[PDB]
Amino acid sequence: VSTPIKQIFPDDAFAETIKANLKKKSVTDAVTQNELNSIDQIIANNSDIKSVQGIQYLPNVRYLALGGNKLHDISALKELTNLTYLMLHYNQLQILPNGVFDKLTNLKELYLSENQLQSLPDGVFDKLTNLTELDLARNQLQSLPKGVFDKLTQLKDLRLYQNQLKSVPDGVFDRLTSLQYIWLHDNPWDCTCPGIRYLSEWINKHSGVVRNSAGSVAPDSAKCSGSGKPVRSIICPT
Amino acid sequence: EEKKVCQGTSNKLTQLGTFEDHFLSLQRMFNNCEVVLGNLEITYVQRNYDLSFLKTIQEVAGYVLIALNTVERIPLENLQIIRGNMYYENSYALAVLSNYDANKTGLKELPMRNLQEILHGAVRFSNNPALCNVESIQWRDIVSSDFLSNMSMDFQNHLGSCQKCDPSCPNGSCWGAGEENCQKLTKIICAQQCSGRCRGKSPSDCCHNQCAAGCTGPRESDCLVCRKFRDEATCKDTCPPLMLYNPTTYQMDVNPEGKYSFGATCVKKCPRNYVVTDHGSCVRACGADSYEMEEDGVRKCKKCEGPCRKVCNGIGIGEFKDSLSINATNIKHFKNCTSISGDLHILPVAFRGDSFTHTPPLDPQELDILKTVKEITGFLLIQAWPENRTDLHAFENLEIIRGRTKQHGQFSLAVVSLNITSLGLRSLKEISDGDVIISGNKNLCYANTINWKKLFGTSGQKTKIISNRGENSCKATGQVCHALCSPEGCWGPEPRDCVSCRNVSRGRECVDKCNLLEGEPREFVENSECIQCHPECLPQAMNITCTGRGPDNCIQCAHYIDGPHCVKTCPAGVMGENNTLVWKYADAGHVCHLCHPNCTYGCTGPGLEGCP
Ligand SMILES: *[C@@H]1O[C@H](CO)[C@@H](O[C@@H]2O[C@H](CO)[C@@H](O)[C@H](O)[C@H]2NC(C)=O)[C@H](O)[C@H]1NC(C)=O
Ligand SMILES: *[C@@H]1O[C@H](CO)[C@@H](O)[C@H](O)[C@H]1NC(C)=O
Ligand SMILES: *[C@H]1O[C@H](CO)[C@@H](O)[C@H](O)[C@H]1NC(C)=O
Repeated sequence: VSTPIKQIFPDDAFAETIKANLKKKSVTDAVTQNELNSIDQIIANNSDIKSVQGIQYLPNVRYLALGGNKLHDISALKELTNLTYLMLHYNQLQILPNGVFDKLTNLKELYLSENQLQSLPDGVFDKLTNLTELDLARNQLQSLPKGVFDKLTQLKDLRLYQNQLKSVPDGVFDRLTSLQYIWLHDNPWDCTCPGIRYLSEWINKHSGVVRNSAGSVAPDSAKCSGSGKPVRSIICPT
Repeated sequence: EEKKVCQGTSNKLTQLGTFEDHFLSLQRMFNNCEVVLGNLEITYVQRNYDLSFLKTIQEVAGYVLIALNTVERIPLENLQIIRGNMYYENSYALAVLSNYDANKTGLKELPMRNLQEILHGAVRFSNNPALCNVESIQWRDIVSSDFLSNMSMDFQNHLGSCQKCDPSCPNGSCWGAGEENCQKLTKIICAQQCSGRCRGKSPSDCCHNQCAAGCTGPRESDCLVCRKFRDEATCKDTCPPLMLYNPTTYQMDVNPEGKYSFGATCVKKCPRNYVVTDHGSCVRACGADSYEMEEDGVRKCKKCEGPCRKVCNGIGIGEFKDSLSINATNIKHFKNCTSISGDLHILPVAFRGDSFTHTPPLDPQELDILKTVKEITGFLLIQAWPENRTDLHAFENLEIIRGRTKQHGQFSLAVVSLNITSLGLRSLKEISDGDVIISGNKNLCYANTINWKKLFGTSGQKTKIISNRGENSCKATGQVCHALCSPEGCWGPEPRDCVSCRNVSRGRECVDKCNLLEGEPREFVENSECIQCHPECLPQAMNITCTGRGPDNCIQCAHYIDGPHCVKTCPAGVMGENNTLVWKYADAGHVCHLCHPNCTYGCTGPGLEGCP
């Protein structure tokens, strides 16, 4: 049995994308499940895609680049369990549903770097024990759920720069034993002791990890709002 | 007939150490020598040295220089000809100068009994006061017409007495004492019937047009020496050409009777050292313009297409030991480089200058030196850059970064903390190993558009794109990929900044469509590349013009057709088999057909009546 492409993928742009992928002539060409099972990468950055509906039927996709599109819903990605790379940078995600990543256990790189997120679901990244890079920069993040990063022990690179965080939960980074790069700058950190103790302590304890715009070791990069002074320079005392 | 060949020399007035070193150096070049392919330079030879070995010489291709010798005699008794390929002061084929010293002693004897012709060049004599007898020599017979204007014949002998030309010589012309030295004449002593030289005075004593010095008969194989080329005991305008035209196959064939030109000799295979040239010569080595490629079994010389590959060290290696960055000192050592065995660092010191190192500030313009680079073996690190430069202009020709070494053992490409607006690495097609970091470039847009995986040759590679310009800003300022670029990104806003073109590409530029119905020139498409259709094919108004690069691949031929090939003029005078010219004519339908064999000088129709 075969089925036309735009029947499976309603979005014109994505249909054109899949057609391009399989070297077909027209979105009206029909395809066999064996042809669908051939797709292991999709490079669809900046293609005006508003919906990836139909992507559920590509079981073997490993490498998925959807950055710079107009996506607001990614529930169709749920069952793609072979996924190892997921680029969703500069799309239109205002909210992630719960358990959206619960299946994606093989993920090693996840970029959500410039969507318009405001909070994160509780335990959204917990099943991602293999993840090595997490980009959450330049969103509108207000606060982090407690122990949001607790499962991310392979993670080497965390990006939180340019958000709207004023405080992080105590001990939020403690389990990041493999962390080599973290970006904290351009947040209005509320350097009010005794609230800011853990973040000062942690930055100080791991000053080598904390990085600036140029990827250089720069533990002063995190700055108190109002003051504009380094977070780690704050001693909040007993 | 095939003689014994000597490379020659072009030292001019230089001396290789001791007079004895010089001499022994000279004797090693011309021992057992008959033909000299370069120039012959007899220099700084002193009295009582045996120049007996020079008698063997018979012809010289370049120029002859006899300078600064105090030896009594130079026995060039058998030199017959100077071709004059090369000139000494760009007028002179033969030059004899200042063979004298303050010891009051000098060169007396120069018996060129047999010097009979100089094809190109003039002569000069100055300050050979010991020398005599040569003043008698009449140079109308030896020299070409065109050159006698640039002759500088100052003869003065005061140093000694000389002998008089044995009366047997004609008009007292001798190269020295004895009738054996009388000047032989073969040009100005002949009836007007003879264009070439002569062996007697009559109009039957004429020689062939291809004889140079003189003759044993009128035939083409009777010359003493050839004007142009010698092909195994005959003299010829040109050697048999390597390519013949096959009129049944319509393409050029290699003729097995073809030969290459070694000096002035026609030879089937060039010598071993040697290489072939586009004109067909066999030559010592290909020009610094060029490199060697063995093609169809022959080692021909091909021209670079770009600066010839040159391999230079990167910073921290060899030349650049204990350096921290490409700086004002060392940036010049990268001139004409194609490939760097190592890493590049362009750091902020380079622009500031460093005084502890004694290093001055770097003039930005000089970064253009790096435009020649197409390969880096290690990493590329740029932490500093001119502030009024939009992109990385110096690296627009960089094709590959192999990353065998890596910054912090991680990054093979690090563009950090710059004011650029685009990367502009238009030519970059592979980053073999090592990661990528583009970080802290506040004005930089376009970076996240690139499908970096397309460049990666090792599977664990990753890209860090952090704190550059916001995509939202970059988008709103219209600094986005061109509409003609693929979804695979760009290095800037232009259609030549694309990584793959959306439809097709012309040059390095990208789409929108290749010239098929409309065309500045019409084109055809293969591998999504717009390719020009051949010139001799007439552009079709309702259909396509070409289906391929060649004149085979055209729909209508503009002018004439020869077999399959559409051609501007039909072959008329081209060489073929059995050493005969080929003549075609066009019929009324502009198809070109072969002429009657008898129509040797050409034709207008079939068989004669074609050939009246
Ligand atoms: C600029 O480049 C020059 C040339 O490579 C460097 O000069 C070398 O400096 C080291 C360190 O002082 C010496 O040990 C070498 O002997 C110098 N070599 C030469 C050829 O002069 C210079 O150090 C570089 N300066 C900077 C700031 O990068
Ligand atoms: C260029 O390609 C795009 C994407 O396939 C398409 O919309 C358009 O058909 C093409 N334009 C041409 C062939 O002129
Ligand atoms: C870029 O150059 C310097 C160094 O990065 C930086 O201070 C400045 O903001 C920029 N200046 C100009 C004139 O573009």
